[PDB]
Amino acid sequence: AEPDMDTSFVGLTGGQIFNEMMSRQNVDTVFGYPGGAILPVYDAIHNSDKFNFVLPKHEQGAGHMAEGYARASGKPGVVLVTSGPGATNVVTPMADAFADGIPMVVFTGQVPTSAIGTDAFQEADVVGISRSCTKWNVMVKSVEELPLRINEAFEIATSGRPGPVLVDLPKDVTAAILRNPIPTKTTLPSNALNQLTSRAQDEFVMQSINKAADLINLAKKPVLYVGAGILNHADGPRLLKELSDRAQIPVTTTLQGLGSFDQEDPKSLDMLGMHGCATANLAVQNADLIIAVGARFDDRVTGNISKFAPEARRAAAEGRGGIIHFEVSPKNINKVVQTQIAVEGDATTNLGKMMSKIFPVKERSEWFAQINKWKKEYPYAYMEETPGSKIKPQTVIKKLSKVANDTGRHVIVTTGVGQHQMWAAQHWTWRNPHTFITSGGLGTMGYGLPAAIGAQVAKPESLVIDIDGDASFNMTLTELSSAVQAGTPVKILILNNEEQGMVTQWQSLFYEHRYSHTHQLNPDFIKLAEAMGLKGLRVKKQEELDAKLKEFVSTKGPVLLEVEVDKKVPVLPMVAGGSGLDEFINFDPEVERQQTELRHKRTGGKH
Amino acid sequence: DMDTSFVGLTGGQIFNEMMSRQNVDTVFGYPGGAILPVYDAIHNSDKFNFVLPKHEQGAGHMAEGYARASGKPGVVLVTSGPGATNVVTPMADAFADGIPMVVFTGQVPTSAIGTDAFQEADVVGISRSCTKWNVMVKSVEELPLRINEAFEIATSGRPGPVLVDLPKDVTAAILRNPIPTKTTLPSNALNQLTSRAQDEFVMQSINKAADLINLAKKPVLYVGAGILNHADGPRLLKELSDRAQIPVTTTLQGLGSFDQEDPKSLDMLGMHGCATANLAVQNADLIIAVGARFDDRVTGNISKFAPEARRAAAEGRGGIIHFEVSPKNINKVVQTQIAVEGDATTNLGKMMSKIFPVKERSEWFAQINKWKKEYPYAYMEETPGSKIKPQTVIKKLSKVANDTGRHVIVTTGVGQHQMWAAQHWTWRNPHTFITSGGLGTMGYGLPAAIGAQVAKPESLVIDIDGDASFNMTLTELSSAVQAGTPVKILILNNEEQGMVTQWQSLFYEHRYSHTHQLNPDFIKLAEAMGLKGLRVKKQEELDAKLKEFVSTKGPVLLEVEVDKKVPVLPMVAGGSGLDEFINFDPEVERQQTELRHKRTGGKH
Amino acid sequence: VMARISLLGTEYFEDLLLHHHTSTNAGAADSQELVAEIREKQFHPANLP
Amino acid sequence: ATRPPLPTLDTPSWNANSAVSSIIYETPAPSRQPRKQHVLNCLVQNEPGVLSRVSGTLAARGFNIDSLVVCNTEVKDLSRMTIVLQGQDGVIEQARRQIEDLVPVYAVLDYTNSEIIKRELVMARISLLGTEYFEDLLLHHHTSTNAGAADSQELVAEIREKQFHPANLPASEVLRLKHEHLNDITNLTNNFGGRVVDISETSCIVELSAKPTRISAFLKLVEPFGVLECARSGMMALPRTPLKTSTEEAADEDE
Amino acid sequence: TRPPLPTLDTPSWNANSAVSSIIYETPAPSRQPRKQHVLNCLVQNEPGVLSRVSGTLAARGFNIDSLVVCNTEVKDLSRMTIVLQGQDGVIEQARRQIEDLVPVYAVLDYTNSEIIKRELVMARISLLGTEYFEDLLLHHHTQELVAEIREKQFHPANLPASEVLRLKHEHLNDITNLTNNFGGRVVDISETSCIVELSAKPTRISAFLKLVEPFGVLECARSGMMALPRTPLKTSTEEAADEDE
Ligand SMILES: Cc1cc2nc3c(=O)[nH]c(=O)nc-3n(C[C@H](O)[C@H](O)[C@H](O)COP(=O)(O)OP(=O)(O)OC[C@H]3O[C@@H](n4cnc5c(N)ncnc54)[C@H](O)[C@@H]3O)c2cc1C
Ligand SMILES: Cc1cc2nc3c(=O)[nH]c(=O)nc-3n(C[C@H](O)[C@H](O)[C@H](O)COP(=O)(O)OP(=O)(O)OC[C@H]3O[C@@H](n4cnc5c(N)ncnc54)[C@H](O)[C@@H]3O)c2cc1C
Ligand SMILES: Nc1ncnc2c1ncn2[C@@H]1O[C@H](COP(=O)(O)OP(=O)(O)OP(=O)(O)O)[C@@H](O)[C@H]1O
Ligand SMILES: Nc1ncnc2c1ncn2[C@@H]1O[C@H](COP(=O)(O)OP(=O)(O)OP(=O)(O)O)[C@@H](O)[C@H]1O
Ligand SMILES: COC(=O)c1ccccc1CS(=O)(=O)NC(=O)Nc1nc(OC)cc(OC)n1
Ligand SMILES: COC(=O)c1ccccc1CS(=O)(=O)NC(=O)Nc1nc(OC)cc(OC)n1
Ligand SMILES: Cc1ncc(C[n+]2csc(CCOP(=O)(O)OP(=O)(O)O)c2C)c(N)n1
Ligand SMILES: Cc1ncc(C[n+]2csc(CCOP(=O)(O)OP(=O)(O)O)c2C)c(N)n1
Ligand SMILES: [Mg+2]
Ligand SMILES: [Mg+2]
Ligand SMILES: [Mg+2]
Repeated sequence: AEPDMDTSFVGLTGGQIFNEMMSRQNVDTVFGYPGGAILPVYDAIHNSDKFNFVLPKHEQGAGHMAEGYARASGKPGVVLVTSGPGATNVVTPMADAFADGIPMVVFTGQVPTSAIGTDAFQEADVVGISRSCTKWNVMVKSVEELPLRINEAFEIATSGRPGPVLVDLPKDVTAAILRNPIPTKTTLPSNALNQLTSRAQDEFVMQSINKAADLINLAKKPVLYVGAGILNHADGPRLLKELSDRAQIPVTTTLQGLGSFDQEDPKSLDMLGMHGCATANLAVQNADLIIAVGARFDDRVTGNISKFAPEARRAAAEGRGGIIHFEVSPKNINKVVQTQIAVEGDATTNLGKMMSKIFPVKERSEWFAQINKWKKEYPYAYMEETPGSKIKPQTVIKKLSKVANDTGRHVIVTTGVGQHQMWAAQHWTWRNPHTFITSGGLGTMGYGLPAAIGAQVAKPESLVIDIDGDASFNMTLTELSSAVQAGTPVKILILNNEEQGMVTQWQSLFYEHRYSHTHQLNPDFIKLAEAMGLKGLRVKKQEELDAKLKEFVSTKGPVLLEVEVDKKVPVLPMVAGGSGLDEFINFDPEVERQQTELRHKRTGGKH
Repeated sequence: DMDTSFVGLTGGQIFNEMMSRQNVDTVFGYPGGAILPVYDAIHNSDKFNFVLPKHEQGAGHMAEGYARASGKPGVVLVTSGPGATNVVTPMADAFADGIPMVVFTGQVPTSAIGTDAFQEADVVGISRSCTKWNVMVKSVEELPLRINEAFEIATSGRPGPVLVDLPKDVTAAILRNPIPTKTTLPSNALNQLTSRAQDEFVMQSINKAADLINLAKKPVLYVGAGILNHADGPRLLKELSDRAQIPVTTTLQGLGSFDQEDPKSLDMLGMHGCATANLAVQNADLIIAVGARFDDRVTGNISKFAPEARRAAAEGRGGIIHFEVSPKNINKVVQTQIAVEGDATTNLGKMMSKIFPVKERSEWFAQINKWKKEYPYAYMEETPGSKIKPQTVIKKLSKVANDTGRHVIVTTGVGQHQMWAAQHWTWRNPHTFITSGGLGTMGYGLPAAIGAQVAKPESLVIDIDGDASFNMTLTELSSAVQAGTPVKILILNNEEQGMVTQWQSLFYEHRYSHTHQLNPDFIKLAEAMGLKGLRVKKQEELDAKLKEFVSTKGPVLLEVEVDKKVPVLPMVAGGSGLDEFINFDPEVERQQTELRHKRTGGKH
Repeated sequence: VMARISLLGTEYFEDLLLHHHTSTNAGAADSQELVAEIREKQFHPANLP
Repeated sequence: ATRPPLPTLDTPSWNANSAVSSIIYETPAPSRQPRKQHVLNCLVQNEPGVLSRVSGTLAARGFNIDSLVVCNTEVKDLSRMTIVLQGQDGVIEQARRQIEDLVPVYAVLDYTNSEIIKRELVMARISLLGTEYFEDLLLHHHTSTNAGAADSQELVAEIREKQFHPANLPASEVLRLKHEHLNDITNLTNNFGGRVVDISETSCIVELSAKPTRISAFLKLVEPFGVLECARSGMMALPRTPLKTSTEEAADEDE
Repeated sequence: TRPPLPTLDTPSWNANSAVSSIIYETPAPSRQPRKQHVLNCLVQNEPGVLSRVSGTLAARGFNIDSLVVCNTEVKDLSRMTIVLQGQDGVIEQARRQIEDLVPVYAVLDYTNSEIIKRELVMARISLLGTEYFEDLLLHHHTQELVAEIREKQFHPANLPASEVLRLKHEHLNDITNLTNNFGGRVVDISETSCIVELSAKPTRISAFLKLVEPFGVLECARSGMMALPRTPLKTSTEEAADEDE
C-alpha cells in the first residue's frame, strides 16, 4: 500500500483506540449506556480524562441528548450504546436527526464477528435497520479499519448537510489488540468527483451567483425565505443581516430557521408555513422573487404546492422574478418547487461572495406598505384571559419570553411536539442563533427534556428552558433523574392541558369533535419532580402566573413548573388541506365561542 | 369469488371490521396525524378494547405480554414517523422470541411518499430486518387482503411480528369496487402434491427417532418455547417423560412447560442454568430437542456442547434429535442426527405410539440425583445484621404468591434479577413466565405485565423487575392505572446495573464504567403515578411487606433493597463448556468482597 | 436471455400448460372438454406416427 | 389428471450378431475395376496445329484416350496438356514416348503413381418441378424421335396422373416443392463445395469443381431431381508433394 | 498533463481536385478494338471429332482463343465451347463451317445471350516473396545481378529464420484473402508454396492471376472456358408491361 501508515495505535485494544479517537476528533462529551457487546470499549473509557460522560435511563434519551448537544454546540453528538436493544432504541433519534440535519455519530456495540447471522444473543441487523435513517453506516470488520471508519463517520456527519452516521462495533474487534501499521486518512468517493470537477463546478456556481444578483437587483417585492441552512455557519446570521440591510429585503424563517434573524427588526416577517403568521404567508404569496436560503420547502411550509407563490412563479415567466435557491445538496434542488436560479454550496459562503454584486437599496415604500398593513391587520391573535378564567397557553409564552430576557442570561429553548411547540415559536421573540432547538422534521414527542439536558451540557452557564407538553413529557420523563445525575440545571415548563392538544385540534376541526384516545392519564408532575430529585412548582390560578414564573427562572438547579392551561384551544393561524398560504384560517372570537358550545353538545359536556 | 361487504366503507372503517373478523379483542396504540382516519373509525368501537400507553415502545411491549399470556396476536396501532420507529425495539424483541404480533403503523399520503414528507420514515425498509414480513398498503382495495396476510404470517410456522403500513389517503379512501380477500402465499402454493412426499418424510423421521429413543440409555429432553405454542404441548411432554422416564431440562423461555416439582425435572439449562442440567446434557448419549433452537446462551461453548451425544452418534447409538417447525433453525447451530420438521407437539403424539415404555432408569437418575443433591442453587444467605439477599426475595415471594391460590403470571426485566427469578422460582404452569430472552430488552417487565394483565384479568401478574430496567420504561406506571391493571411491581433495587457490574468484576478487574445510574424515589414515584408505594430494607420486615404487596387490591410497587455486587451463579462464560461452569463458594465471594473494596477504594 | 423451447408443436404446449394449471387450481376433474379438445387435434403428437 | 401423452417410438437396438451380419452383408468388392488409369502431362510449345498434331497421333495409333485437355499457363508460347489413358504400363509408356518425340513438345511427364491434385469442372441445370415432371419433360422430347403417339399415351397419362405431378398440385404447393428441392440441391452442392450460380422459376444451375470420382458421385445424387443440361470438363492435374513429419522421415531404415 | 498522440491530419479533397482525380484515372480504349464471340457445338462422339473441328478452324485461319470439349451425361454426345473474336459476319462463317460437319448436331451462338462462362485455374505460387522468385527464375534461365538479388533486404538469405517463417504465413494469408475474395480456395499448403484453385470468368481469372502475380507463380494451368446459358429470367414488371408491339 502507498498511503501513510500510523503506528501510534500499535499495542492498543480496539476500545483503547476508540478512547484516543475521541480526543483526535475533539469530543467533549459522550452520551451512552453500557452493555455486554460494548464492554471492551467501556472498559477503556473508564474514568477517561479526554471527555465527560452523560448517563441516561434510556438509550433514546442518549440520542436526543446528543442532538441537543449538536444543535447548541455545533459539534457532532456522540452516542455510545450496546448491541440489540441498545441499538434499536436509538433509531428514533437517528431518524429525527436524519430529517432535521443534525450531526450524530452513533456507536453501537455488536456480537462477535463469529456470531453474525446466527440469531445470536442481543444480535440485530443494526446496519440494515438504520440504513434508511442514517447518512451512512458501516460494521467495523477488523481493528485495522477502526480508526479509518471513525474518521469517515465524523467527516460524513459534518460534510454537506450534517446528519447521523452509525458505526457498528463487534465485541471481538474492540477487544482485539492492533499489531500492524494502518491507513488513517479518508478517501471518500464523493471527494474523488469534486477533485476531478473542481474548476468546472467552482465556475458554475459563480455564474449562478452573477445571475442571482441580477435577478435580486431587478426584484421590487423580494422576500428572504430563510431556513436552518444559514445556521450551519458561524458567520451565517450576520451575513443575513447584511444582505437584508443592504437591499432592504424582508426576512421570514422556518421553524428550524428561528433565531437566525433578529425579530425586533422592522424587516422581520417572522415564521411562515402551516401555523406561521399571515403576514409572512401573504408576503410569500405576493412576492415576485423568493430567495430560499438554507430551506427545503417542507410540506408544512409551502402548504398547497400547487398554490404556492403564484406571483413569484408568474414573474419567472416574465423574466422579472422567480425563485432562487441556496442549497448545499443538489438532492433538495428542484424537488418540491421549480427553481430558476440554483446556487450550490454553503449558503453563508455564497452570500459573502455575492455582497459585491447587490445594488444598495434604502426604501421600498410600496412593498413595506402591505407588510406593515398585514402586521397590524393580521397579528398573532387569540382568546386572551378574562376575569375568572383558566390560564391561556399563548400568554405563558409571552410572559416567559420577557422574564427570561430580563435575566441577562443566554437562553436556550427546547420544546416537545404539539400545540405548545407552535405557540412557543409564535409568541417568543427570537434574536440569537442556536437558541431554539425543536423536532420539526420528524416531530418526535419526548424530545423536550433530553434535548434540554444535552444542550445544557454544551452550554453549562446558559439558561436552558424546556417548553414541553403534558403528553410529550410523558414519553421520556425518566430522564428527569438523569438530569440530576448529569448536574444539568434545566428548566422544565409543562403546559398541561390534560390532552393531546395537536391531535384534538384536528379532531375538533376535521372529525366533528370525535376525540379518540387523545386524553392520556397524566401523573402528578410536582410529586414526580420531587421523586426524581427536582423542584416542583404548580400554577393553577391566573394570579399566581407571574410570581411563579420569576421563581421558576430564579431557581438555582433543575426545576419543573406545571401550568394548568385552558383546553381545546386550536393553534391559529392554520394552513391545512388544499388551502394555500393565502387561504389561512385566522382567529375569530365568536367562532371559538361557537365551537365551545358545540363541543359540549357532542361530547356530552365531557369536553 | 369477489367480496363486496366492505363497499361504501372507508379504509379505517374496514380496519375496524377486520379486527372483529380476526377475533381481536384488544388493541395497543397511540394516535397521530396520519393514523387519524383509523382512530376516527375505531372511536368507541365495541368490537375490541383499547389500551393507551405513554410511549409506543410500551404499546409494543404490552402487545407482547398480551400475546405470550393469551396465545393471541398482539395488535399495535401507532402513527407514522416517530410513532413507528418507537415500536422497532419491541418488534426486534418479538422477532427474536418468536412472538405473534401484527403492528399497524400509520403513513403519510401516497402523494407525498418520496418527498421527505412530514413525519415520514421508511418503516418498511427499517422494520424489514426485524419482521417476518411487512407491506405498505397501496390502495383500499388491497387493505382487507393485506390484513389477512399479516395475521396468517404472524401465526404460521414460528410466530413473529409483521408490519402493515397504512397511508393517510388509503385509510381515508372509500371502497367502491369488489375485492379479493383470499391470500396467495408463495410458500403455501408449493403444496400441490409435494405435501404427500413431505408427509412421508416426516413420518419416516419419526420412525428413526422412536428407534433411537428406545436405544438410548441416558437420554435428555431439551425443551424450549416451541412446546408452549400448542395447547397440548405441556400435556404431551409429560406423557412422554413418564412413558420413557426421560429427564426434562428447559430453556429460559421453556420454563413453565414442565413441572419442577417432578422428580425428573432438571431445571434450567445454559449460562446461568444449574449444574445438574448442564452436566446431564454434557453426559447424555441422546438429546431430544423439542421446541428449542440451541441458542448461544444455552449451548455455551459450541465446541464442547454434549461430547457424549456426538460420541454416541458416531457409534450409532444416540446423538441429537430436533423437533423444529421451521427448517431454517435445523442444522444451523449443531449438527442434528434426526430432523423432525413441523409442529413439535403434533409430532410428539404421532411418535408416542412407537415408544417403548421404560420402568426405571436406575444408574442414570442415580447420577442425576447425585448432581442434583451436590450442586444446588447455592448462594450467600442472610446473616444476623446483614443486608437483604436478592435470591431470598424470589424464594419467599414464590411461596407467598403460591399461597394465594391465584393463577400467577410473572414478568421480568433484564439482568441478575431476571435470572434469579428464573432459578429460584418454582415453575409448574405453562405461559406463566414472560421474559425477554432472545433480545433481552430492558424496561420489558412493566409493560409486559400490563399487557398480560389485560389478557388474563383474573391472574396475579407480578413484575419481578430490576432498578436499572425499571428506569427504562417507568412511564407506563401511569398507563397501568388508566388501563385498570392491578399489576404487582417488584423492584430488586441494588442501586446498580448488576449484570454488567458482574462481568466487570469478573473480567475487567472490578472496573465499573458508568454502570451505576441514579435511581429515583420509587415509592414517591409510584404514588405520583397513582399507585401505592411499599419499601422494605429490613429482613424482619420483608415477609409482612411481601404479603401487603400481593394482597394489595390494585396497582402497587414494592422496592426491596437488596445486597449489592452479588454474581449470578453458576456461570458458563468464555470458552467454557456447560460442564466447565463456575459454581458458588462462600470463601470465593468473601475474598472478592475484600478485593473489590481495595480496588474501588471502599466505594463499591 | 435463455429460454427452453418445446419442439412438439402448439398442441402439446397447449396440453402441457393445462396439466400444470389443474395441479394448482383444483384437485377435481374439471376442464374435461379442454384436455379432450386439445388432444385429438390434427397435429397433436398422440395422433401422429 | 394425466400427463400429456406421447407415442413412444422405441427405436430398436442391434445385438452383436445382427450387427455383424449387417456389416458383412454391406461389404463391397475388391478390384471391381482393373488397373488404375494413367495420367500424362504434356509440356507443349504453343504453335498453330499442336492440338491437331497431338490428338491426331493418339487417334492414328488407336490409344484409348479417356480425356484430353489443353491448359494455357502464364508463360508465353507454352501450353500444358493433361491426358488420361487406359491399358498396361508397356502400352501407355509407349504412348508417352510417342508424343514426347514430337517436335513442338518439350517433355511428357507421367503423373501415374504420383501424388497429384486431379480436378474437373461441371455445370448442370437441375429441374425443380420434381420427378414426375422430369418423366413428362424427357418423354416429350423422345416423341420427336420415336415418331409414336397412340402407344405413348399409356405412359404420359400414367405420369400426369401421379400424386406429386405439378398438374395435380395446387399452385401454392408447387412453389414450396420448388424451394424444398432447391434447398435440398443447395445443401447437396454445398457439402461438395459447389455453388448455385443461377435460380429460375423452373430450374437452377449448380457449379462444382473437384476430382472425377467426387463429381460423378455428385451427379448421381443430383440425378433424381432431373438434370436438364450438363457440361462436364475433361481432367486437369497439378502435382502435390506428400508432407511427412520429421519423425516419420527420420525412419530411414534402409539397412 | 498531455498523453501524447501523433496527429495523422488526413487531408481532404476540394470540388476541383476530386474531379481532377476522376478524370485522370478513368479507363480508356485503344487503337484497333476487339470483341469476344462465344459458340457452343453439339457433336457426336465418334472417332476423331476433336481433330476435325480444330483442323477445320485452323485450316481457315480463325482466331480461336479456346476449344474445351465438355462431356454431357448423355450416351455418345459431346459439347464444345469455342471462343472467338472478329466481325459478326466473320464468326458467323465459322459457325456454318462447323455445323456442316456430319457429326455436329448444331452450333449455337451464345455471344448475344446471358450466359455463365467459367474457367478453372490451378497455381502453385511461392511464399518466399519477390526476391527469392527473381533468384529462382534467373537460376533456371539456362553473374553480377545474382549477387545484388541475394543482397536485397527481404531475400530469404541475410534474414532471420523466424521472420522468414512469418513472412511465409504472411504471404500465405495475403494469398488466401485474394482467393477468398474471388471465391476460390487453397487446396494445398507446403513449406515453400501453396496450390490455389479458382473457377470464374476468364476476365476475372486473369484479374486474380495479375493480383497474385507479385507473390511469384511457380506453376499454372487454365482450363479454357465453359459456357452454360442462364435460364431466361431478368425482370418481373416488364414481362408483360413492355408494350413494344
Ligand atoms: C407539529 C409541527 C408543526 C410544524 N409546522 C411548521 C410551520 O408552520 N412552519 C415551519 O416553517 N415549520 C413547521 N414544522 C416543521 C417542518 O415540518 C420542518 O421541519 C421545517 O420546515 C424545517 O425547517 P427547514 O426546512 O428550514 O430546515 P431543514 O429541514 O433542516 O432543511 C435544511 C435545508 O437547507 C440545506 N442546508 C443545510 N445546511 C446547509 C448549509 N450549510 N448551506 C446551505 N444549505 C444548507 C439542506 O440541504 C436542506 O435542504 C412543524 C413541525 C411540527 C412537529
Ligand atoms: C441476560 C440473559 C441471560 C440469558 N441466559 C439464558 C440461559 O442461561 N439459559 C437459557 O436457556 N436462556 C437464556 N437467555 C435467553 C436466551 O438468550 C434465548 O432467548 C433462549 O435460549 C430462548 O429459548 P428457546 O431457544 O428455547 O426459545 P426460542 O428462542 O423462542 O426458540 C424456539 C425454537 O423452537 C421453534 N418453534 C417455535 N414454535 C414451534 C412449534 N410450535 N413447534 C415446533 N417448533 C417450534 C422455533 O422455530 C425456534 O427454533 C438469557 C436471556 C437474557 C436476557
Ligand atoms: N436468375 C438469376 N439472375 C441473376 N442473378 C442470379 C440469378 N440466380 C442467381 N443469381 C445470382 O448470380 C450470382 C452468380 O453470379 P457470379 O457471382 O458468378 O458473378 P459473374 O460470374 O460475374 O456473373 P455475370 O458475368 O453474369 O455478371 C448467384 O450467386 C446469384 O447470387
Ligand atoms: N500439404 C497438404 N497435404 C495434405 N493435405 C493438405 C495439405 N495442405 C492442405 N491439405 C488439406 O487437403 C485439403 C484438400 O481437400 P480436397 O477436397 O482437395 O481432397 P481430395 O480432392 O480428395 O484430394 P486428395 O485425394 O489428395 O486428398 C485442404 O483443404 C487442406 O485441408
Ligand atoms: C452480549 O453478549 C454478546 O454480545 C455475545 C453474543 C453472542 C455470542 C457471544 C457474545 C459475547 S459473550 O458471550 O462473551 N457475552 C458478553 O460479552 N457480554 C454479556 N454481558 C451480559 O451482561 C450485561 C450478559 C451476557 O449474556 C448473558 N453477555
Ligand atoms: C401527519 O401528516 C402527514 O402524514 C402528511 C405528511 C406529508 C404531507 C401530507 C400529510 C397529510 S396532512 O398535511 O394533511 N396532515 C395530516 O393529515 N395530519 C396532521 N396532524 C397533525 O396533528 C397531529 C399535525 C400535522 O402536521 C402539522 N398533520
Ligand atoms: C412519538 C409520537 N407519537 C405521536 C405523535 C403525533 N402527535 C403529535 S402532537 C401529539 C399530541 C401531543 O400533544 P402535547 O404533547 O400534549 O402538546 P400539546 O399539543 O397538548 O400542547 C401527537 C400524539 C408524535 N409527534 N410523536
Ligand atoms: C436497552 C438495553 N440496554 C442495555 C442492555 C444491557 N444490559 C443487560 S442487563 C443490564 C443492567 C441492568 O441491570 P438491572 O436491570 O438493574 O438488573 P440487575 O442485574 O441489576 O438485577 C444492561 C445494561 C440491555 N439488555 N438492554
Ligand atoms: Mg398538551
Ligand atoms: Mg439492578
Ligand atoms: Mg458478376
